[PDB]
Amino acid sequence: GAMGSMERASLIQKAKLAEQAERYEDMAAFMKGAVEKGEELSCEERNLLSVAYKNVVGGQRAAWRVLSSIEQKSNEEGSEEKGPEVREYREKVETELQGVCDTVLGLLDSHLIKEAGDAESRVFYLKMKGDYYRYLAEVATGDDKKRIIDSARSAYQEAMDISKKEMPPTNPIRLGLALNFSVFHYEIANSPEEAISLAKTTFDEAMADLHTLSEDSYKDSTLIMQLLRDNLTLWT
Amino acid sequence: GAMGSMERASLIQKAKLAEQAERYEDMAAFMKGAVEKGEELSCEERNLLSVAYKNVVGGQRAAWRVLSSIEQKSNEEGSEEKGPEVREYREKVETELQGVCDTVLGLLDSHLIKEAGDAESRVFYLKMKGDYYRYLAEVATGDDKKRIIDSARSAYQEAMDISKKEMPPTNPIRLGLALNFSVFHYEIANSPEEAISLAKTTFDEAMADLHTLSEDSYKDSTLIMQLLRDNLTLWT
Amino acid sequence: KLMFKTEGPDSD
Amino acid sequence: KLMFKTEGPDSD
Ligand SMILES: CNc1ccc(OC(C)C)c2sc(C(=N)N)cc12
Ligand SMILES: CNc1ccc(OC(C)C)c2sc(C(=N)N)cc12
Ligand SMILES: [Cl-]
Ligand SMILES: [Cl-]
Ligand SMILES: [Mg+2]
Ligand SMILES: [Mg+2]
Ligand SMILES: [Mg+2]
Ligand SMILES: [Mg+2]
Ligand SMILES: [Mg+2]
Ligand SMILES: [Mg+2]
Repeated sequence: GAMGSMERASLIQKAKLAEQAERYEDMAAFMKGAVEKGEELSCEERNLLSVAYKNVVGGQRAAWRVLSSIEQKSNEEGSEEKGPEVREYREKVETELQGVCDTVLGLLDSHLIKEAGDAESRVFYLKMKGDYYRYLAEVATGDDKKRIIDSARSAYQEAMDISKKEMPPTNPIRLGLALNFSVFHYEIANSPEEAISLAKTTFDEAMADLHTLSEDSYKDSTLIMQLLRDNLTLWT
Repeated sequence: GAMGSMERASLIQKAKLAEQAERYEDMAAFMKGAVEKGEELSCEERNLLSVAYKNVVGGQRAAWRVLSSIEQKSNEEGSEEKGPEVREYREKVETELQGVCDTVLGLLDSHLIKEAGDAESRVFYLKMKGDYYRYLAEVATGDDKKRIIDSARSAYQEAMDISKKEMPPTNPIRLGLALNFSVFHYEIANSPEEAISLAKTTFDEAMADLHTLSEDSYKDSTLIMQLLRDNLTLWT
Repeated sequence: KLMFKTEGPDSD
Repeated sequence: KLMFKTEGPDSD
């Protein structure tokens, strides 16, 4: 790999610089190189990995939705034929998105997840695995759509089971996992009632645990709780 | 080139789609492919070319400034040594920026400018040539800095001479050229008085020509006039 | 279309 | 640092 000759510490430093420069593709490449050194990632390093690829895939998802909407309009009744171009370019972006998702899943599988034994690392990586299968699910249309969906569900569910046994209900990783699994339920699995139930139960059990927290942990938890509330407000 | 097998019209259509998707690197690659078909560019096509690369180089300039500021801080008295990484990564971004500038200058030289005979195309391309030498000048530090600066000045000056002879003082291309040449004067050539004089004279001679315009041309001209005013307000 | 809240940067 | 107005997208 292109980063094989750079020190692990230098890759991490440059990932932090790229974040400051809003150079997320660079940030992602540096963190991939850091992961490929074979050592486990600290809490900070895991979050740099996640932030980098979330930003990269985020721009691709936003582009794909723009193009998918144009494509759908061009296939409506009374729409003037424009040729293969819209479909071709949507497919190009889609393929790049799928490549990024495959790259992240590849790092999780080789070998981040199998070496992660603490709840805070294992839940984090399994959440990410569910997230990147979910992004694949968003653009899936063929005969593997169901298996992609079930791969996301499976990863989320294992993370939920560990988080419920090993983490307090206000733990921000646990909270962010439940947020994302609830969105999975709502718009990927077509289970809006499960989504609403998960988000309500998650919010209420966090509320009842806030009294145990410091001022700074309180801020971290209530930030994600507000995201659960925002969704519940749209859903009910 | 990678776009050699795609139709010119398809490249233009995909450049427009990429603009809607805010995929400016794609937009730039499509427009480079369109230019390399060897045919002259329409007014719309020239603006798609300019918008694409302006957005690409804009992100690179913004990243470079972030990193350059960090680098300068790390070289201050009392700053803790952090290693070569900041300089290395600034150099990486800088080299990518210079490559984009060289690519654009290459298209202008082979062979957009020599085939451009109308004022509106020739001024547009010569302005762009001045702009991309100016972006090179912004990161230049060695023994070619003066020649890069003079290359920008030379291109801007030829464009100004043609615009003054062939275009009305409210022409938006002429106005945008004078805006950019004034910024060149102020911060590249270290001639703030020339910058202020050019911006004032340009604004006043446009003001006196607005009465000749339609409502829509009026809007186009006064938009760029406000940019001249914004700079004058900062400069005086 | 309408995107619901998920964790971390809303970069899309 | 402080960037002055130039033509077209202020993409930087
Ligand atoms: C959930 N977000 C984060 C949690 C913990 C983090 O590290 C602590 C351990 C010092 C970091 S660091 C970072 C970034 N965007 N550079 C983001 C996070
Ligand atoms: C200065 N800006 C533009 C002027 C003229 C243009 O085309 C007319 C001729 C139809 C276009 S088209 C476009 C874009 N961003 N796609 C930008 C401009
Ligand atoms: Cl394509
Ligand atoms: Cl580097
Ligand atoms: Mg080493
Ligand atoms: Mg496909
Ligand atoms: Mg119900
Ligand atoms: Mg042809
Ligand atoms: Mg250099
Ligand atoms: Mg004076």
